[PDB]
Amino acid sequence: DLTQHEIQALTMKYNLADAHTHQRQSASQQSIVSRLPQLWYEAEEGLQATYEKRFTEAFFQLHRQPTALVKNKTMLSYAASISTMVAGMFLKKERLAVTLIEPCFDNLYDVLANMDVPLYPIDESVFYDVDRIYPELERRVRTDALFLVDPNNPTGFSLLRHGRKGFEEVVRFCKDHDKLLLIDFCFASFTLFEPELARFDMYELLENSGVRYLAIEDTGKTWPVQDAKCALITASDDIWETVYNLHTSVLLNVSPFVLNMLTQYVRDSAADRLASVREVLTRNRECARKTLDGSILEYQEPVVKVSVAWFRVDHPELTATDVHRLLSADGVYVLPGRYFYWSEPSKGDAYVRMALAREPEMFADAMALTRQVLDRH
Amino acid sequence: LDLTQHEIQALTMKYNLADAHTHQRQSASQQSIVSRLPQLWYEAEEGLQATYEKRFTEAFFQLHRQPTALVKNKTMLSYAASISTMVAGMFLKKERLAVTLIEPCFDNLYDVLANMDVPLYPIDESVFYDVDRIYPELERRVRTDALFLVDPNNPTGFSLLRHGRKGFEEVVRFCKDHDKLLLIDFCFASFTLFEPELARFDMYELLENSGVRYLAIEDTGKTWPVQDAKCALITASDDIWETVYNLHTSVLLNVSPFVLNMLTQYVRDSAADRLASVREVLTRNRECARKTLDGSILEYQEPVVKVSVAWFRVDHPELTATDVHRLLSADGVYVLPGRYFYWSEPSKGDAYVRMALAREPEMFADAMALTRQVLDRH
Ligand SMILES: N=C(N)NC[C@@H](O)CC(=O)C(=O)O
Ligand SMILES: N=C(N)NC[C@@H](O)CC(=O)C(=O)O
Repeated sequence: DLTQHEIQALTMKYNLADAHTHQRQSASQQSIVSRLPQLWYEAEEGLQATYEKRFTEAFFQLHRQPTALVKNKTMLSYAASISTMVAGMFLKKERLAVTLIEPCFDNLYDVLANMDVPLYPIDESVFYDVDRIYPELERRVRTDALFLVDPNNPTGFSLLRHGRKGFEEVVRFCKDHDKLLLIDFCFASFTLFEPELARFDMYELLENSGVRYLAIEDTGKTWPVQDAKCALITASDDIWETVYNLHTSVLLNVSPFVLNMLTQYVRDSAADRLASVREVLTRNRECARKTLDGSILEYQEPVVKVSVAWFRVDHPELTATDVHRLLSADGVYVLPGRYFYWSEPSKGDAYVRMALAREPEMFADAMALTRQVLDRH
Repeated sequence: LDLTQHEIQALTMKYNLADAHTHQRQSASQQSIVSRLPQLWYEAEEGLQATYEKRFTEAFFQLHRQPTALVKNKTMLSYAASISTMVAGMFLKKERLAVTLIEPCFDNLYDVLANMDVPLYPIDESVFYDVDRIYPELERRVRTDALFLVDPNNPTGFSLLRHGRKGFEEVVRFCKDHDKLLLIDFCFASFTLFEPELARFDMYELLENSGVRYLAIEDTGKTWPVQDAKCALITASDDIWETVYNLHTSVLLNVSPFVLNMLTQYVRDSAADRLASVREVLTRNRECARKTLDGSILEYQEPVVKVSVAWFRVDHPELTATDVHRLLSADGVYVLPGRYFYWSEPSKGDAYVRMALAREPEMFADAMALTRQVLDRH
């Protein structure tokens, strides 16, 4: 019940629970907000397909996925969880069991379980050594589908630490062994413009390999758009028609006004190479790291500079549940890790997640209070 | 293929009379809301999410005159009525419930539940025409443990409100007596508001008092010209509320507080003008369609409720709705053939055509003139 813990924090003093964006608008993003009336009238007079096309083009240009634009088969929905429910309907129709990454944000588990998809965990550590990925998958993936989250939420882990080879090994395994490969790329924006970690064209690999796949992309966790957002799903050619028919039963269209607005955010971030996103996260990440260094919350350095920070509880008795209780009694709301080890929540009582997509002044105040609370125990 | 895919193609066309989504422009007071979008954005950044949920829900159920829903204060918000329907689908599957679903109805209601592997069986709308036959007809025909109605119905505009309170009271009596889950899609209910005889009564008072197990879905997207930046509402009976709450929270944490803030302005604006700016556009186009097609091969089917779609019967010896759709689209006018509204037996829909009325009157009048010109050739 992550969302329910995030519902409570949304009312609270220092909400560091949900990863939704709550930083304010940059100077140039304020120029988008100021033009919302113009963007409204544009969408009212133009064609729906125009705003879909321009959003999809801007998005995959920023993310440097040109193969996705050549194939031109991506479908848009209100949110990544909606795209996930479309994938869930496909998994249920094919009666497939899923091997799902663990840890991962629990709402992925919850939505798939709620559509009665069988779920079996595979630990993130199977991906740490590039030359062991394939034999580890051969041992441990004993279902017809494999569902990854890359970069991962909450750890920031990514196969991109291995260049192309990590993903190539996963795709090799799934092709060789007739596995459907599902990948949630919602955190992939945080790799962009990184000298070593910037995502390559994933769709070139997925298409060239001929693997059966479903790939989900997102805007909501990248930009401060107050959850007025859009997610994207792309399927391999062999299942595209089935998935298309499932998708059209859910919605006809995303708001062309929202799409028009989102396109401006994407273009704005192309212009500043995502600086207004990255700099806010870096300031809060550094503040958390320096504030909590040496405390019972042991910072877990992520592969990718994602919008959440992950900590191990380094104490002989206290759990993450204890830590969450103590911090919330003083008005600071974090998430216990239980909410991420969906197959075995007690494993998550060793970890805590904090959201970084926050105004830095509020975040710094929350960090000062957090260390003061922790220092009493 | 489904009606939504027909609507994707029509959305690329000038005379799109297919999707029921709102495509009329803004009223003068609605252009004021548009001018405040920057302030509505910054307000939602500074305020609490729960504040915008509460203010929206209050405005919505004040306009719809559903005070019981505000007392219970257990309604959950989602991106769209189909998303609320998928939450209902998750509950139906968890409880092994099959659904007796109204026919005709817009096909994605059938399709999305079928795509969730919910077993579905039709019940014809005519079961509800005679108030004193509703209960015995349901006893003889409903052989599932859930019953899913759409009221007012899409595409016919039919409503149990023709019977005052008694039609809904008989449906609820049946479902309570026989331990059935009652699901009701109220997305068209705004079109009853301020009607002297048809204005919806407080449905949640009846649902709560009866003790019936229920899921009730409400919508904004079909009412206001908000370019599908919208919100739907679902309310569950107390005995299933906790299960449904947990299902709902797996789908989304929150609707955009910016969108909620904006929608609240539209709801308040329509309270101030008694939905005049919505009703007048539909009236202008409904009357244009009726006058243009009177005596034509498209026979207007008068609805109980003045909903945002018009329903026509094909009155011709040989031509079907499929033929009419092809003939009109060949000349640039896109309507929906009735086939898919009869989701259990599409051949029954080959005698019907649906036209969307939530359109700019000038475009709609030009579409009607072109439609008449095509039909005048057969
Ligand atoms: N699959 C979906 N949700 N299609 C859009 C739906 O709004 C169309 C509709 O219901 C109508 O045109 O009356
Ligand atoms: N069931 C859903 N969709 N909850 C909201 C989700 O955005 C929260 C989340 O995934 C995170 O905070 O990382």
